[PDB]
Amino acid sequence: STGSATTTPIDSLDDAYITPVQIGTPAQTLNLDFDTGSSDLWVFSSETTASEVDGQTIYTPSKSTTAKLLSGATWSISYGDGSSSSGDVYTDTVSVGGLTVTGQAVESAKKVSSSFTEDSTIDGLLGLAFSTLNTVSPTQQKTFFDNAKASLDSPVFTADLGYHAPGTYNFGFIDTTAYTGSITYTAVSTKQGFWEWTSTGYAVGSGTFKSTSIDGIADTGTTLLYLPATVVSAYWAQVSGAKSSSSVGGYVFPCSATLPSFTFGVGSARIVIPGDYIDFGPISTGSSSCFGGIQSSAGIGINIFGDVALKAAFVVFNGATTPTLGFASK
Ligand SMILES: NCc1ccc(C(F)(F)F)cc1
Repeated sequence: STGSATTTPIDSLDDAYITPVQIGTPAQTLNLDFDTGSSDLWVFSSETTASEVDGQTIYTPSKSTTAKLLSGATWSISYGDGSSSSGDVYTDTVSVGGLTVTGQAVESAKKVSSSFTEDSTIDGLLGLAFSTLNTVSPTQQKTFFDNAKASLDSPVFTADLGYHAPGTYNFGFIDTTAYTGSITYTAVSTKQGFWEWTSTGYAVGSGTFKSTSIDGIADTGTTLLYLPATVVSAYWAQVSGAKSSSSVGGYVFPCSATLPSFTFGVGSARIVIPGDYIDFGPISTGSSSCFGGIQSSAGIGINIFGDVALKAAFVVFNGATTPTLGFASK
């Protein structure tokens, strides 16, 4: 079997991407943020604290003939940005673009932090990292991908994110019409539960490529590209007037600038991120200071190949017994 669903940016900056997911019987369609950096499928629901719901579509397990309470199970998660959510768990039928998993753990939110409440477009998250990161206690649960894997034609999913445009998540197959050239595959470490790999280097604009190992994760659930301070300083030093601002929380640059591209290595292959992908617009409405799409990973403890990097490529998340990541230009 296979699945194919369209993913759409939530706003004019590609702050996050939402993909429709059918849950329960009859179907309840929720727009979830597919996140390769976490492993919990959680939704806003009829159990979410009323004051923490602002325009989201909620899952109501009582209206689903296939919903079953996963007795005694709870979940609690905190993300890298400081956001968090927690609640209880149901099992129900979940379909993504025609691909169905029966008995999938659907984590119902009882509480969500302010960032989730304020994002009216995001009805929940669908985790796609390794199931070892799942927060369900006392019985850890599998991701939608882990549960579907044995039914898939190929044990893979692909992310093809758009730049200010819709894109696609495919499960179980590689769409050979969605990329140019060949897909370069690279080794993955599952030791920290992420799609963790090692980039072979970088170039800034038309500069010479620097061969250097950069360990990091392929994370669809992170907006920006977070790399070592040395790399990030080298990039921003090419933009007149750019600087790191502690009051803003990162590198900013004059909105009047035309940004250089950023190239990252995948083995002997190269993925070029166009300069326009690195512009996140004014820091505040009407400001002439713009926020950079390449930021330092210094306070994080891990480099993150977020949407800024992933949307420049067709990306294969290969969940075979030896997991790998594939990158192709498009
Ligand atoms: N990295 C996971 C994640 C996804 C979305 C959000 C936000 F912005 F919607 F709250 C925060 C964190």
